[PDB]
Amino acid sequence: ETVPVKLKPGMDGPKVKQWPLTEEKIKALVEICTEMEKEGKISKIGPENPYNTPVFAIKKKDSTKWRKLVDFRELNKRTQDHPAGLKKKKSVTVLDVGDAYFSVPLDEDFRKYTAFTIPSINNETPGIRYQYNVLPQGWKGSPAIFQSSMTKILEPFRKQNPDIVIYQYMDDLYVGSDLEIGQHRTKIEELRQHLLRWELHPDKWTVQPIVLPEKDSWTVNDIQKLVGKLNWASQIYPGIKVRQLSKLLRGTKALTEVIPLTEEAELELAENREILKEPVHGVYYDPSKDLIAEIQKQGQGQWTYQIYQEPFKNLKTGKYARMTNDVKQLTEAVQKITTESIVIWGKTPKFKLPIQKETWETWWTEYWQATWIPEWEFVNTPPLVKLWYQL
Amino acid sequence: PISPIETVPVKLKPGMDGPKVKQWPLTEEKIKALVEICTEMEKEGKISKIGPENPYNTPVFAIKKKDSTKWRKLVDFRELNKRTQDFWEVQLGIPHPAGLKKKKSVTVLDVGDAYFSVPLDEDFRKYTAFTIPSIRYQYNVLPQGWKGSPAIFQSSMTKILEPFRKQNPDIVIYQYMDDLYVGSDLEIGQHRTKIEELRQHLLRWGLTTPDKKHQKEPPFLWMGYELHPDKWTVQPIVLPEKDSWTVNDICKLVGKLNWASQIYPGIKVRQLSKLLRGTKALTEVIPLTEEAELELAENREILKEPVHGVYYDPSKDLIAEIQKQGQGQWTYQIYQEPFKNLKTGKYARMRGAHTNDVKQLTEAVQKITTESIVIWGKTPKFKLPIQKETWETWWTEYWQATWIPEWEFVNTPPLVKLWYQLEKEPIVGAETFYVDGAANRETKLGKAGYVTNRGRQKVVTLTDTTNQKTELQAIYLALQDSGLEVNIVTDSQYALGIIQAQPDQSESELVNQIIEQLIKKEKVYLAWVPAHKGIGGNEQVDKLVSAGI
DNA sequence: GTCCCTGTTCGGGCGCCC
DNA sequence: GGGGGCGCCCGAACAGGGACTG
Ligand SMILES: Nc1ccn([C@@H]2CS[C@H](COP(=O)(O)OP(=O)(O)OP(=O)(O)O)O2)c(=O)n1
Ligand SMILES: [Mg+2]
Repeated sequence: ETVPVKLKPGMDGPKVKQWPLTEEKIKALVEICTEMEKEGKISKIGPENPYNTPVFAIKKKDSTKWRKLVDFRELNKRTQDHPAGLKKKKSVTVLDVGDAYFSVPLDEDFRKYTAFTIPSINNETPGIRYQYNVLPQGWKGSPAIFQSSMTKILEPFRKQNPDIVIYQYMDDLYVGSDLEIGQHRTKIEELRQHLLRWELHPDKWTVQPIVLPEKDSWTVNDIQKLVGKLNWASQIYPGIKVRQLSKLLRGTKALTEVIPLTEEAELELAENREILKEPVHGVYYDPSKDLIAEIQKQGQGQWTYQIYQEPFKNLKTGKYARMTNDVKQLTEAVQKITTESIVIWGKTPKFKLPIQKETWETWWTEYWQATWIPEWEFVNTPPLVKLWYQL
Repeated sequence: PISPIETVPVKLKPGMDGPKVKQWPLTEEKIKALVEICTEMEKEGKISKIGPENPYNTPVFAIKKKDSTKWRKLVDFRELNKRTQDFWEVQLGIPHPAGLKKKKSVTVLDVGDAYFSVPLDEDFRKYTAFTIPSIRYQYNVLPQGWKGSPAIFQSSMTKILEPFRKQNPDIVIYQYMDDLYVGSDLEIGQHRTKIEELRQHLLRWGLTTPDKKHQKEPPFLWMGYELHPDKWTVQPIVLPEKDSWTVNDICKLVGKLNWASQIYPGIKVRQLSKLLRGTKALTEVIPLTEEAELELAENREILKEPVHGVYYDPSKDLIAEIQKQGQGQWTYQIYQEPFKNLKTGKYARMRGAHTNDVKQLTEAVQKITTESIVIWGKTPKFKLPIQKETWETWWTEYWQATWIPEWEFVNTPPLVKLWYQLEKEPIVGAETFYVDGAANRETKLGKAGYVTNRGRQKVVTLTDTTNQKTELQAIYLALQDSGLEVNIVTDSQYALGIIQAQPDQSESELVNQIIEQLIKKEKVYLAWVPAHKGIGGNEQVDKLVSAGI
C-alpha cells in the first residue's frame, strides 16, 4: 500500500523539454526502458499527460553498463516537503542504492508527474513517453518514502559495526570508517553482501586561504593591485586595513615606478597577512537557505571555489587542480564540490557557473558520473574576483 | 474505416465550457464541398448528426489542397483550443534526408484520410459541434483544427507501428504524421513482401494506404525533397522579385533563404534581416539598403547553381568545416568524403552587446554540434579557419570555461583572429593615464577625462550621458591622446569588463571607436583600482571630472 | 532605494513538413 | 479565416549586478 504524496501548494508539475541525445545514450535508454517496462516499473503513456522531465544516461568507468538518469530537479523543487562525524572518517565509500527504490510502488495520483520522453535519432519517430509506477531514482520523495525500510536493512550492520557511519542522500549511500584501506574495503563488501541479501577521504579536504604577494621591490602597479585586493577582502575580513599602503600611492605616478615600503606600510601588510589566517567569523550554516557555490577559472587547470549562503559569509573556500578540456574539468569540479557539500552539510549547492549556457549544455553530460544533479545558473565572472582568489 | 484503437482521454481546462461561437458566411462552392464531405463522413460514422441537446458550436470552412482536386475540411477551433487541456507534444523535430543511410529498397506510403481514421474521446465529442449552413454535426474522429489532433495522431500511429517495428527490427520506418518512408536491405522482391505486410498491419488498425500515394520508384517525394538512390535534392526554391518590399515580404524572403541554406552553401541574411529592425507592422514598406539589395543579389546567384546532398555512411567520419563570412556571419558544410556534402548551413545570431570572432566561432561550433547530434547522434570532427595558437591564446586569457571539440586548422581566409592583445604587465616607457568619468543622473550632464604622470590633464564635458558612458569615454580619450604604448588606470568594473574580453565588434558606436584605437596601438595595459579611496592619482582625476556634477 | 546595462525567455511574424 | 512540429529573426518583458544619493 502506497504513501500519498503531493505537490507544494500552487505548483503544477514539471514541463521541461527533452534535449537531444547521442545514439549511444538512446540505445542504452531504449534497452533499459523496455526491460523496466517488462518488470512493471514504468508504463507507456500518451500526450494527454502534459508533464515532462529530461532523461539521459551515463556509462561508468571502464564498464559496458549504462545508468539511466532522470533529471528530476524541477519535480524535486515542486515536491511537497545529518551525521557530523561523516566528515572526519579517513575513508568514505559511496554506493549506488537506487535499485532498492523499485521495490516500493508509487502513489497513483503522483505517477503522472514523473513522465519522461525518449527521442529518436533524426526524429525517425515521435518521442516515446513513459511514467513511473515505483519510486523513481533521483526523486527526492524516494529516499523519504523508503527511509523506514532502509533503517531496517542497515540496523544489524550498524549495531555490529558501531564505528562505521552510514549516510544516505538520494540514490547514494555514504559509508565512512577509520579502518585501514583493505579492512575498510572488506567492510564495504560486507555491506554490499548484506544489501544483496535483501574512494573519498574527507580528511584531505582543505581550505584555500586568500594569499598576499611577498616580494623585495614593489612598483606602483604592484601596490595598486594589492590595495584593490585588500579592499575587496575587507568585506570578508573586516580586520583588513589599507591606509598606510594607500598613502604610498600619493601623487600621480608611473605604473612601473618602484615604491620603497615604509615601516608602517610594511607593518600593516604584516597584520593583514595574519588577519587572513583566521577563520571567517560569524558564519552559521542555515538549512532553510540554499548553499551557493561560485567557481572561478584560474587557468592552468586550476579552479577556485567558495561556498556560502550570504555574500562574503563563506562556509568553505577551496581549490581544484587538474592535468586540456575546460568544460570537462568544470564538470568534474562541480561534482567534487557537490560531493563535499553532501558530506559536510547533507545538502546540494546551487552553482554559479563561469561558462556560457549553450557551451555547458552542449557537453556537460559527457563528463557526468554522479546519480544526482545540482541546481545551477550561468554567470560571467567579473575578472576582478578571478584576481582575488588567485594562486 | 475507423481504427479500433483505444481513444485518448481528454478534458477541458477546469472551470471552462465548450465554445458557443456562431457559424460564419460561406461561399456556395465551399458549402457543396462540405456537404459532399459531410454526407460521406456521416455515412461512415466519422460524424454524427446532433440536435438541440448540443449548445455548442464552432465555425467551419474549407481550403483546396495541392492535388487541386480535393477539398480539405477545416474547423476554426481557436476558441475550443484555448479551453482544451495541455498536451505534451511528442514530435520533437523534423527528420532530415542527410541523416538517412543508403538503403537497398525504399517505399513512401501516405495514409488515407488519416485523422478521420482515429476515433475521438467519446465524452469530448460534444464540444466539436459544428453547423454546415444551407445540418448540425459533431465529430467522432479527430478534427483538423483542434490542437490535440497532431499529438494524438502521432502517438496513436506510434502505438500502431510498434508491433511491426518489434517484429521487423531491421526495416526502417521514418514516420512523419501520416507519411511513411520505409527502407530495407532486402532485394526488391522480399522488400515488396514486407511492404504488403506493413500495409495489412495498418489496414487491420483501420489505416488505409491508397496506391495513388504509394511511391515505388526513385526519385521519391519525401518531406519537401526528391530522394534519388545516391543523392537528395531540395524541391526548387523560388525567391520573389518585387520592387516594393514589405516587412511581410522581407520576412517571407528570409525564410526561403534560411530554408535554402541547408544545402546551398554561402547564403547570407544579415543585411536583409536588419531591415526588419524597429518596424511597426507587416504592412510596412521598407527600402532595400544598398548592402541589402547587394546581399539579395549574391544569394540570387547562389540559388541559380545546381546542388545536391548525399546520404549518411556510419562507417566514415562526420566532418564539419566552417567559413567566416564577415559581420557575425558563418557558413558550414558537413561531409564525410571531400566535395560531397551531407548538408550545409549558416550561423548568424548576434549574441551580446560586445563580442569577437573567436566567441562567435565557438557559438557556431556549438550550434553545429547540437545539430549533428539530432541528425546523426554524434558529434562531427571540425575543420576551422583558426590557428591552433590563436585558440590557445584565447583559452589562456579568457576567464571563462570554453572548449571546442576535436578540430584541425584549414587555411581558408578570412582566418579568425584576435585583433589586439592587452598586456599582462604594466609597460615601461609608456605614459600612465589615470582616467575617470562622472555624470549627473538628473541633468544627464557629465565629464570624462584623464590625468597622466607626465603632467597632462584634460576634461571633456558631455551631454545626455550616463555614468558608464562617461567611463568608456575617458578610456577613449586616453587612447586618442596617447602614444603607441599606453598604461591606463580605470576604476570601472564596467569598462574593464568589456575591454578585457577583447571585443572586435559592438552594438555601441563608442565601444567600436575604442576598439579601432586598441587595434592601432602597439601595447596597451589596462589596470583597475577601487574608486573614491584616495588612490593617487585616480584621486586627482576624480576631482577634475566630479567638479560641477 | 534609482538608473543603467546586460543577459535570458518568450511570443510574434515568416519558412518548411503533414 | 484552423492545427502541431522544427528553424530564423525581432522586440518586449523581466532578472541581476554595479554606481550613485546624501
Ligand atoms: N494543412 C494541414 C495538412 C495536414 N493536416 C493533418 C495532419 S496530416 C493529416 C492528413 O489528413 P488527410 O488524410 O486528409 O491527408 P491528405 O489530404 O494529405 O491526403 P489524403 O490521404 O488524400 O486525404 O492532416 C492538417 O491539420 N493541416
Ligand atoms: Mg494522407
